[PDB]
Amino acid sequence: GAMDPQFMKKVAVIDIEGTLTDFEFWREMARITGKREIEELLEKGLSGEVEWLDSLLKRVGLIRGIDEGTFLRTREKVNVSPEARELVETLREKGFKVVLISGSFEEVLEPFKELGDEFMANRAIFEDGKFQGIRLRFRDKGEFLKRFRDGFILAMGDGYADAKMFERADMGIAVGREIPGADLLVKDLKELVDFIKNLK
Amino acid sequence: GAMDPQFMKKVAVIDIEGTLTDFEFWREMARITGKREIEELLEKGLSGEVEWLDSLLKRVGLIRGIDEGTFLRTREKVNVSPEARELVETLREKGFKVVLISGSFEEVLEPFKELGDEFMANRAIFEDGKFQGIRLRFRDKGEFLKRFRDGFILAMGDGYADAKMFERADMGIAVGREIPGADLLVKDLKELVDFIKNLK
Amino acid sequence: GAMDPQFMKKVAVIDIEGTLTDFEFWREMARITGKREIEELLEKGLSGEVEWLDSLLKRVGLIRGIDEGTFLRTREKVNVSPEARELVETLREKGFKVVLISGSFEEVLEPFKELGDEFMANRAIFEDGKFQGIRLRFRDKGEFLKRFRDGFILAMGDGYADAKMFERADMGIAVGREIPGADLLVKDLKELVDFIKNLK
Amino acid sequence: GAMDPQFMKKVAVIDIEGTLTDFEFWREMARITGKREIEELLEKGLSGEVEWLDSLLKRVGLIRGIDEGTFLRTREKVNVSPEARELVETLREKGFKVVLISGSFEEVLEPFKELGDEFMANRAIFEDGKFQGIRLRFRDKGEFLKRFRDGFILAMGDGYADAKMFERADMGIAVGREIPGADLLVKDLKELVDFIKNLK
Amino acid sequence: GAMDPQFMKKVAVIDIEGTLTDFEFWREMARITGKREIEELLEKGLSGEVEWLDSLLKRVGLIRGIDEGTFLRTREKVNVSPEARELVETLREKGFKVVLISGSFEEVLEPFKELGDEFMANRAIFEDGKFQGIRLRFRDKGEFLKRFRDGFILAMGDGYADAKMFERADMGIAVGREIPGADLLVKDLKELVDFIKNLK
Amino acid sequence: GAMDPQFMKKVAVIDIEGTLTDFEFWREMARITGKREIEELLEKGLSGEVEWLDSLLKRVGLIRGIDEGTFLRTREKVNVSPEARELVETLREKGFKVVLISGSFEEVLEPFKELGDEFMANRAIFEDGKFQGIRLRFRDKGEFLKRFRDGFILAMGDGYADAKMFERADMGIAVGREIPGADLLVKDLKELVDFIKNLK
Amino acid sequence: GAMDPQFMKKVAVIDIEGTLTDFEFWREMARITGKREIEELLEKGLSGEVEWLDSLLKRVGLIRGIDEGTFLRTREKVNVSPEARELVETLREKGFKVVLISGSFEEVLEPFKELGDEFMANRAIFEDGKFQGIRLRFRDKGEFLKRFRDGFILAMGDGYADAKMFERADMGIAVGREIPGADLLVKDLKELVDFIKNLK
Amino acid sequence: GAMDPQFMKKVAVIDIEGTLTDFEFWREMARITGKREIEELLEKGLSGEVEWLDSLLKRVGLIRGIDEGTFLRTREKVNVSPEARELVETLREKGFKVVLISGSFEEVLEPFKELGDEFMANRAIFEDGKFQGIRLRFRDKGEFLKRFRDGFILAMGDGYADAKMFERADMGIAVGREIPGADLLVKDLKELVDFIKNLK
Repeated sequence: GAMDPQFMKKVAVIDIEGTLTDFEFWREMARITGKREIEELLEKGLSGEVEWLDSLLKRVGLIRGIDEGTFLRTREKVNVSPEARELVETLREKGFKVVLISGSFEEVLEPFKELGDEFMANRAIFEDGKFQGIRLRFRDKGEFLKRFRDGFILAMGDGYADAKMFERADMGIAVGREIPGADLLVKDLKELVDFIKNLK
Repeated sequence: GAMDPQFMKKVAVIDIEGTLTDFEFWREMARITGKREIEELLEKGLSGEVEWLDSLLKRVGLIRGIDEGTFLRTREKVNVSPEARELVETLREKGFKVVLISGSFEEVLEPFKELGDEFMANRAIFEDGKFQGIRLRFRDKGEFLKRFRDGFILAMGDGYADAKMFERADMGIAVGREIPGADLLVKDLKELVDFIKNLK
Repeated sequence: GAMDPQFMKKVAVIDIEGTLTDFEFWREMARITGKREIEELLEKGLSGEVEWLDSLLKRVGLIRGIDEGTFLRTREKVNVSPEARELVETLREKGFKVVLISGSFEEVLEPFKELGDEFMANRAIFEDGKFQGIRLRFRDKGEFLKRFRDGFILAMGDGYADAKMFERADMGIAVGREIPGADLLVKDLKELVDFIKNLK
Repeated sequence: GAMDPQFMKKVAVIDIEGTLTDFEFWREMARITGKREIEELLEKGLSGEVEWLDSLLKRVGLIRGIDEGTFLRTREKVNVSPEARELVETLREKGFKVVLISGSFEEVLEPFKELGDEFMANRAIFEDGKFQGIRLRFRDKGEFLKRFRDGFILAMGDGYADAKMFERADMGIAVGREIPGADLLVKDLKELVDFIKNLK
Repeated sequence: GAMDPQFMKKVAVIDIEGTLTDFEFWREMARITGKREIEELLEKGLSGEVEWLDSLLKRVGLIRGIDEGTFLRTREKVNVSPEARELVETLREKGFKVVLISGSFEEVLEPFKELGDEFMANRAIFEDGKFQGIRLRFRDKGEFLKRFRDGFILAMGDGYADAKMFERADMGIAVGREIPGADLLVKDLKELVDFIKNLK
Repeated sequence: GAMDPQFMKKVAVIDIEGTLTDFEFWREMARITGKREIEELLEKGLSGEVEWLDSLLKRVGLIRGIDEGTFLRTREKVNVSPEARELVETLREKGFKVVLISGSFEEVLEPFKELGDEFMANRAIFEDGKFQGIRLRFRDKGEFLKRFRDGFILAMGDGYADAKMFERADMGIAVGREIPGADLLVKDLKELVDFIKNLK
Repeated sequence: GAMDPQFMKKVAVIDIEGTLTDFEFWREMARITGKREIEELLEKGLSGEVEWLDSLLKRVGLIRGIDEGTFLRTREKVNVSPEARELVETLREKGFKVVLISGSFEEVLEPFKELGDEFMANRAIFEDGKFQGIRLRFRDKGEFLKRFRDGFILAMGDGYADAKMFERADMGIAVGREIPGADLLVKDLKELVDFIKNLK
Repeated sequence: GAMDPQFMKKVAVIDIEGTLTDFEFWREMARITGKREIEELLEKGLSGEVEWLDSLLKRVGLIRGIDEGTFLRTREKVNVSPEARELVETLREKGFKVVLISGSFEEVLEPFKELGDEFMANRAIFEDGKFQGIRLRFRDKGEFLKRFRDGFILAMGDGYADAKMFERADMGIAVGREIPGADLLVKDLKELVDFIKNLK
């Protein structure tokens, strides 16, 4: 093994939210701050009632001023299940290069940061120990996927993904709930790993 | 293994001539027909003295009228060495999709036809048991490589390949004699297989 | 005829199933194995009730364990009718380059392998004499057609083709039943041959 | 022949000057007018000593004021030889669509106007029965060839053609004297027709 | 006027049928042959009830065998009205390069062949003095317009034009009756000429 | 004249420096400050001895701190000669859309700002009445010309222009001294105006 | 600040009408001239009942002959509010390059001409002191935005903007009333400035 | 600061080696292992005597078997100087998005991993506690830069960069020694920081 030509490998992109974990940062924030307008805005954003970015920025503005420590504290509710680790490792076995993405913060989703071969999520701005706003590191997941316009993509996602993300993938798989653009539907992380281990 | 997603695999393209076999069809024809103008034209074509296609068509016109049986007879001088088979099988192990190409005829290079996952060479036209001309199935090897413009390509070739073929590859490897565009140089099929087994 | 410039020729792409043969591998398998869920999944898949790939992989999973010999035997129900041969030979007369495609297996559809100038279908995986799964050699037929994006395409297909395959062709012809995107509709292979002989 | 799908055919483009005719309009004007600066400028333009357009516009300005009729008489020196007609008709038989182009005037090259399937050359401006200037209908022959960028191109040309025109062709043939970009070299129109008749 | 840089000029494309003439070739043939299926098919093709090409080829097959002379006689019902000539000449005045196109035959629309700076229509096949079929010189008018993909286009058309032709134009003008894609609606050729004479 | 369709017009691009004015801002500043390193750097930048941007920024740093008033006073040495105005107005007459560009400052080249239909140059930074640096509004003139990638371009330039600017133009004209890429050479503004007045 | 690399900055494009000013030139002309058909046509054009260009040219034709001075007085109703100036200056502070665009006339919108870094609107034709017609300087706002296809775009617009303009933007913001394609909706210029100030 | 639109920011790409650190991993390894063939291969590779990848893989093969711990220990000679930190933080001030790249290992260059906004380098393969080979995560730095083809790029690099990396950047800055393609040359990191603080 004088070489692993990683750059020539096909890419497995996993949207972390709702595929590797049930944790939903904005619902947790809605609980913590008692502001149900946050979770209402989430619901509106997922249901396509309002434009995604609008809901996101409104929510971001809502939790503004929150303590840094309280914020990072939510990391403890995020966990790399052994099923998730199995999925990633299996994908590597089955010849893929694993890329994990999320709309949420890297600071919250830190356990996954070194799990896959590449990791991208948005970030948080902290002035004087208090939350100020969000660093939007990518426009959306579809646009982000343009980084691999030069290769092939197997995409796995849940209710935080959408058609645009899958219209970039060569093979698209939705988890739990159906998504326009996805080729297959599995019911849960289990079914998904069972599928992935049925490869090559 | 409910699925081998072959279409998402990176592609290993091998130019058969001078990498998997020492057989040179046109030199054999030059010997058989005693026309040294054929081999002279070959030499001129490789050395870039004359434009490749011109030399090729002149040679094609030179062996015109040759017997069908005599023609196909040269197949017996073509052999799938165990080193070659090892190379292909190893490439498949090391995650590639193997594509074999040649400027010569499929009818002569028939043993390799089912070796790799894809096979392309030019063909022969036979009217009344006599050789009439050539079916040019592709313009050149670089242009042919546009079939995989959507993925990555490791290219291995010898003196019948050129810069244009390698300018398409992400990683290019020349065998025996140096080629502009190639990233590496191995000395022989042995060294090449040794390299390939040092992968992933 | 010192040269046939096959690569400059316009391309006639034929979806084998339902144009060159009445044979439907999955229905046949439904008969052999008595698993009617196979033919039900096929029916659902064609009607777009379920996503094509999902139903397909389900069907593959249903026939898992079938004997290799029994599987390859299904080839015996596949035959190159003289009408098909006439169609292909006519297309060659009318200046086309014939490319045969199918979503089904090369192992079953082998008689057609040498009929056209190029042949592509998916393949079968056989571990320990028993059938394990499917090698998907192309993403779909439309995507496959990108191999000839540098020229023109006349596409002929039946119910295993769809809009995506035809939105690539410059001229599209549907066989038997109408397909969104197709320019013309013929009723069967005969009428299609009558059409093709009417060219130039 | 209920249909000729002409638009799907590969394109044979012939640069008229030095391939179908010995006629060189500018040398003729140089003789007619006794201005040898015209033929000198032509020589300079062909040899690439000075920019083509500079020489062309200089020559146009040189013959300015010339009589319309006197101008058009040069047509009488133009003849569609039976060899040329044979070339075109053979190309048609060998499946091509014929496009004739020239840098010179349509008014002079009128006999060729209906020979091929498409015809393009520059034109002449005539106000009050006298030659005023030139209507430049295409930038150059390479740029012109972009009209068929959606298909394949066999290009045949002589010393009024150049690299840019042939860098567009899939197959390039030079007539009489070799040109960078051309794939083949023939010695004359006869040899070229002999070549074309060795096709399919 | 040492130069008219025609190739740099913006292009004014006129769909001849129903803009420069009230003549409708297919209705005329329908009258001549008393076959109302021809005119019914015309109506169906325009209304998009059946695919355009299907209806067209049906009509071509319907009129098959008609006498050559009878066919060409229809030219006599086509006339370059002075209003049309005014339109074209004005367009040249207003800085345009005029290109005339139609789906009908050049043999019929001959008066228009030298009217504009470029002319394209489909053509007719005549074997042994009898009409055999049609040479389709372009796929459609929209596709045809790609010959000018490198510049700007003002497109004018009537009920034989459609949306695809106009989605290529930078400015689209409908005549008589509204068409999806067009920017403007004029009532007749007069109104259009008045519009064009109001330019620059 | 209900409309001037300016956006459909072909574009005439004039590099102001050395075409519309003999004024050279950097030489003037070099005289003013007695720093000959400025003019030496100008010479070096034009001759390609050192990279253009390097020399430019060196000059900018050289002149740093200069008084705002002293800087803008140089406007008084710039004049819209009546020949220049004639050129532009003629270009509009001859169907062009005139765009003026320069590497120098808008603040200096102000008379030209409303001359053509579009105007672009770089600008100056002034903090507390003293010159601080340069706002580079375009990367280079060639890159700038991409704003008109959708149409045609006649480009005219002098010794402050270069090849990259002209490889974008469909027709390029050099003034005074020859530049790689240009099609023509004129000797002065007069000759150029005479050329332009010889159009259409 | 020896350098401002302005060309590398992301672009903030503001559609002036309904974002920076309440001024609606066509309503103003409708009032001035008592032709209510003007404001009716405006309403129809905005609501997409009739094609934008049709309505625009109809309106232009409606106010034809109007006095130049009377026309320009409408400028006096135009004011660069301090909120607007604040918006632009903030955008500059938040790292953007500001481009102001409008469908209306530069002559009316002169106060805004030097506000942003780049300014584009359509223009007016005035022969003999009287309004004749309109110079259309861009096809539409979407097409205009192609000038910055090489970078990123934040677009802010109101009811004179549309989907095409926002489908070009990476981030779209509608002002006052929601527009398909826009990502966010603010209620007024104030809210928008408050948003912009929450950046970086 | 409710939002930082990082994705719309222009990108500053820094090749770490020879810009942010004097550390040269292969030379260090040459010291530790006393194998001077390593440093000889490096020298040959930089000078382009041998193809980069060939020399690289040779070097990898030389250091095969080295202890994992000893390898990772080399990190101790890598340190984020305060000048580097100043550069990155300044780039962020000056509106850039900082992307750190290297051909070397993440394991050695770990201190820089969290310095910029994005970090990419190649990795190490460790089987049974001993070093086996290299994971090539990108083809080369130029190819890597295609991740930001949708925006602008300021590239800073040293002797581990080359022309291909700079022919992608809109503005290129070389450090220490001149590189073909670079626009500017600085002598060391200090002068570069002095340059960067001079922006906007």
